[PDB]
Amino acid sequence: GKGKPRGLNSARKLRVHRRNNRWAETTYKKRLLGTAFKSSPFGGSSHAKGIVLEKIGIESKQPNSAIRKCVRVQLIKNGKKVTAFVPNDGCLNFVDENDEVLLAGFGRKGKAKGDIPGVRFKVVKVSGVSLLALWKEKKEKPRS
Amino acid sequence: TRTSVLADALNAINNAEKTGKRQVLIRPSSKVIIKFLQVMQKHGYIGEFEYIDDHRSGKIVVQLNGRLNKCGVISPRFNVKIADVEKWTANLLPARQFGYVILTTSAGIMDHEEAHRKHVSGKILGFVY
Amino acid sequence: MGRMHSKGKGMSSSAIPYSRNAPAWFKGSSDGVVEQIIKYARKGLTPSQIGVLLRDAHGVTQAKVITGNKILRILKSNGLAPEIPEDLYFLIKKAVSVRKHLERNRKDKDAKFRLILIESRIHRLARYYRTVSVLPPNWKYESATASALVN
Amino acid sequence: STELTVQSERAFQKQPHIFTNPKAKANRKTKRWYKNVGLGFKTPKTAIEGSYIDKKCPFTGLVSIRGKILTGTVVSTRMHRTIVIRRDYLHYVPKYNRYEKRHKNVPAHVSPAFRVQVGDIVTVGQCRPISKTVRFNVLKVASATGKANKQFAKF
RNA sequence: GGAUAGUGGCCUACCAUGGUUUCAACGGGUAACGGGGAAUAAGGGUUCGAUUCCGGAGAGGGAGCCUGAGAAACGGCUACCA
RNA sequence: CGGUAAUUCCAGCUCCAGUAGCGUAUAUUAAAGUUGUUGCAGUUAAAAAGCUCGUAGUUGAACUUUGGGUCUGGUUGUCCGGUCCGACUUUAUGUCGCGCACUGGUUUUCAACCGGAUCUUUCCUUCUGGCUAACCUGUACUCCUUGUGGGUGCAGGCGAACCAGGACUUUUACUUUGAAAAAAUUAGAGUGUUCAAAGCAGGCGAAAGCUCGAAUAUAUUAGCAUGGAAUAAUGGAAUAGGACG
RNA sequence: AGGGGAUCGAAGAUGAUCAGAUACCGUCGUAGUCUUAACCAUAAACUAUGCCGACUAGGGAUCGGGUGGUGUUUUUCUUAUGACCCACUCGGCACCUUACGAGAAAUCAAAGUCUUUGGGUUCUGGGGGGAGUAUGGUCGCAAGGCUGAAACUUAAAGGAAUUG
RNA sequence: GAAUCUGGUCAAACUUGGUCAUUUAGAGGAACUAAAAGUCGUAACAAGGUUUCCGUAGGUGAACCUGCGGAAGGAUCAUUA
RNA sequence: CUCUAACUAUAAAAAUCUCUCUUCUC
Ligand SMILES: [Mg+2]
Ligand SMILES: [Mg+2]
Ligand SMILES: [Mg+2]
Ligand SMILES: [Mg+2]
Ligand SMILES: [Mg+2]
Ligand SMILES: [Mg+2]
Ligand SMILES: [Mg+2]
Ligand SMILES: [Mg+2]
Ligand SMILES: [Mg+2]
Ligand SMILES: [Mg+2]
Ligand SMILES: [Mg+2]
Ligand SMILES: [Mg+2]
Ligand SMILES: [Mg+2]
Ligand SMILES: [Mg+2]
Ligand SMILES: [Mg+2]
Ligand SMILES: [Mg+2]
Ligand SMILES: [Mg+2]
Ligand SMILES: [Mg+2]
Ligand SMILES: [Mg+2]
Ligand SMILES: [Mg+2]
Ligand SMILES: [Mg+2]
Ligand SMILES: [Mg+2]
Ligand SMILES: [Mg+2]
Ligand SMILES: [Mg+2]
Ligand SMILES: [Mg+2]
Ligand SMILES: [Mg+2]
Ligand SMILES: [Mg+2]
Ligand SMILES: [Mg+2]
Ligand SMILES: [Mg+2]
Ligand SMILES: [Mg+2]
Ligand SMILES: [Mg+2]
Ligand SMILES: [Mg+2]
Ligand SMILES: [Mg+2]
Ligand SMILES: [Mg+2]
Ligand SMILES: [Mg+2]
Ligand SMILES: [Mg+2]
Ligand SMILES: [Mg+2]
Repeated sequence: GKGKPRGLNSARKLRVHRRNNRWAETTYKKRLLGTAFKSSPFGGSSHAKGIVLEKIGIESKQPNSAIRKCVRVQLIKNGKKVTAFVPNDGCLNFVDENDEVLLAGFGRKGKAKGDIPGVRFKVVKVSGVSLLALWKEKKEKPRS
Repeated sequence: TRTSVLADALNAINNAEKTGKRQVLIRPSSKVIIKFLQVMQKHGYIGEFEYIDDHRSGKIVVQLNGRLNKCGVISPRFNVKIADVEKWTANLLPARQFGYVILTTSAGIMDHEEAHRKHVSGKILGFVY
Repeated sequence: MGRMHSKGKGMSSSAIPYSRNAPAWFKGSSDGVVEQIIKYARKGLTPSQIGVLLRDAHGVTQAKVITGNKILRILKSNGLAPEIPEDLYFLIKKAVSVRKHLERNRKDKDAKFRLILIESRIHRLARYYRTVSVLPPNWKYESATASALVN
Repeated sequence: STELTVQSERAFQKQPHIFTNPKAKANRKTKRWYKNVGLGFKTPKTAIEGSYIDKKCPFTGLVSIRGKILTGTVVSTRMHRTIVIRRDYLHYVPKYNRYEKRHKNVPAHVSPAFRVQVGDIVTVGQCRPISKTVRFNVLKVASATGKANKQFAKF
């Protein structure tokens, strides 16, 4: 019963067999293969500075209709291109395209949160200053 | 094929106890079962039991008194330190007020408390309570 | 109930009695048993045949009970032991018989399968005997020295 | 071993720094020096009466035994004057409270004083290094045959 | 036999054909210096360890070397490459 | 949630949670009995090779000294011995209290609870000398109320009470003990750093110098030494080439 | 590849039905269907239950063997067989009843003896898609088989039962 | 006792080739995901209106259909009326 | 407290479907 070996001298397989089944957990596979280092433009980085190109509106899914004000950006650290979201009401018109913007994660471990298809990342800092600082009227964009 | 006759013995004991019987026929009847049952009996889970010669491996028939609740064998006889005894007692026995982990010692077959007072420890066999 | 090569679980066998010593009514002499054993061996009958014949014809229950020793050991002490143990020799005989049948008629495939089973058993038994060192460690069973040992 | 006339190769194998005087009026065999290696091990008689040289012989040569003592089984004999000993052992993996069969292969150097066959169990001793891999000399073949004692059966 | 401070295919000459491996050798990757340890916690474990201590390695990359008990040194030299 | 009464957006007012901290993001740990050795599922939810043989691996029947008898070392609770604790109060005796707050025999049984030596057709490597440690010595003989309570005492001969040399050592795995496993970290003793994180200090004289320290455990793997003999393996004597003389 | 060539029928040819029907119905008809040696090795190759063990509850029949009948007809007067009837027992496909065990249930006499968690053992799975796809091997003439991902995309897919 | 110089020796480098590894364009092609109010049909879930499903082979705009063997997850646990 | 007998006989065609899914506390 319980079709795994139980003898004293079977240790080997009990290790190596586990060493096989660990390849089922996606977390473990990503960690050993380093897929976070080839794909997923953040090379393990929680934040990256990119240059914004153009401001886009992205539709939403079935139960929710609204134009999410997303934004394209090419990342300095690798040159790849991604799409991010502007995480407050009146902040798209803070971007001022061709601007240094600092991108962070987006709350679902490299996935798409909620009803915004084809995006993976928030936006935190624009022109050095943090976006939430602008939206709270605590600091002002340099406009340089 | 049969591998550890002690496991078969205790499995028959548990099966026949749960059904409420009073006697059990242990078939292979090796030394270790005999010592196990003397330990059992001196603790009291079992009454006056019996061995039978067969010119081959003999047999046991054991009387019960319903005093027992469950027995069992830890078939891969693990090497236990004198320290790791408390680990097995916690993981197997219901509550330390009673219960007995049965292990083979340099002295011989022996329950855990005897092992701790004799300050010896060997390989674990089973658990009864 | 093992029956390595067939899921059959039977237990057809014999339960020899509890009395290790001879039956009280036996009148034959243990020695005379020994001489008839050796003469039947001279006739060439294998120790299984020896035992069955001594059980059928005479009060010989188990030669171990009567003479205090077993038939193959009597033969070995008397120097009539065969070079190949009887069970093994029967395995070779069966295997070569099946081989002859198979080569005679090709398309029979269950014959081939049973031949594979028999070769598995014979390799297994030869391994055992080599470990106990009855056979020479170089004793090998394939096809042609097989046929020679058939002779 | 060195196998039939140790005086074989292009140079002479003299037991180092020992002199047998031709001038001696006895014509004795030779001054075949040796020593008791210690550790309660008896030198074999063939070590004294032998005719080999084996600078690396722990019993007649220059090498000395100290340190570790191992007990293994001969697994390979094919190389000259030297042996390969298998050591099987157990390794306790703690994550499963279990044991793991493992084996190492230790080379060693056998004096001609010793006869070794595959399957023998050998008490071997650590020594001053001999070669790239050899760091041991054989000191006692415990089972010369063991189960190969008997070779026939004639009651 | 040479060379070493000294054992050693360490190297040379002449021999032999051996050595390891499904008990995972060899090869490939490591965003791996190893370790004392850190986080984590019924018990059993999982992950991390660049770094306060211990060893090892390196002073752009490789090689070569004088002095000196001690270096193949680099805030010491020689040469090539960048 | 939001499509005209939005407890979900955006504000105001209240209120919640944490607080000189709180909020994110990517990792990782517990949750996760969703990596399962303890501790997973495999009829249909993912999953049992189409079936069989088979090397390596894994695991593999039962049985070979168990009972008894004694003496005896202790460790526990007995009866408690002396010391004396309380109601009893400013202070002492008695009385009466937990039936003894600390020192004591434990054959009054007792019960364990580990031992040790022993006899059972029952060896504990056993010799080779030591050394005899020890008296079976018994010799000169009793020194002592007559009584072996106890002595000056040396040839056979008591060997584990101890040495120290060869003979052999079946081998292990296992287990207990010990030695080892740097410090720092962890643990944890002591210590009014004003408490604490910490630190390894400090404390005490009457300040006239007199002292307490800087406690301990763990590391599990490999190696070393050591007591054990159930479990598990291996080993003998079968051609006798077997043991002792 | 060689031999056969009845039937039946992928392909094709047809006549219907329909909006279309080169599909289902209807007729003919090639390769195959059958063989002889060699490849192919996949099937819902399903009992969707791996193998070897021990135990645990009641009932019947059934298949193979062997047991005992003062048994029946057998019939050869009578014994012998055979065939039956009974009480068995060992093994096999299974079945019925039940839960006092399990399961999430459907159900299972094993899918029980599993939190009161350890008989011995192999091989598989870790949300669904991507996908048995990409690629490299490897076997095969070919068809293809074994081996075998990832990027990426989603809050479900799925199981059993309940009521409509 | 210098420059210089014979031999080797360690040999970093250099040239041309070969080799493999990784980044890297890459005309074009085949995809796949999300995108739900395009278009052609309606195979599947009921006997899905030809029972489904599997392997294999063929053809077809598409789902598919057909053949040969299977299976019930079938719509039958059942004829010893 | 004795038993095992009945039985029939159909199928032509029917494709598709735009929203809107909303609490249970005494
Ligand atoms: Mg590391
Ligand atoms: Mg580190
Ligand atoms: Mg350092
Ligand atoms: Mg350096
Ligand atoms: Mg630099
Ligand atoms: Mg100096
Ligand atoms: Mg340097
Ligand atoms: Mg420096
Ligand atoms: Mg300089
Ligand atoms: Mg409102
Ligand atoms: Mg608000
Ligand atoms: Mg937990
Ligand atoms: Mg699970
Ligand atoms: Mg399904
Ligand atoms: Mg499924
Ligand atoms: Mg299957
Ligand atoms: Mg199957
Ligand atoms: Mg095997
Ligand atoms: Mg056993
Ligand atoms: Mg430390
Ligand atoms: Mg601390
Ligand atoms: Mg038509
Ligand atoms: Mg057609
Ligand atoms: Mg047709
Ligand atoms: Mg036709
Ligand atoms: Mg398949
Ligand atoms: Mg998946
Ligand atoms: Mg797929
Ligand atoms: Mg491919
Ligand atoms: Mg359903
Ligand atoms: Mg020069
Ligand atoms: Mg339809
Ligand atoms: Mg249909
Ligand atoms: Mg129709
Ligand atoms: Mg239709
Ligand atoms: Mg259905
Ligand atoms: Mg339409």
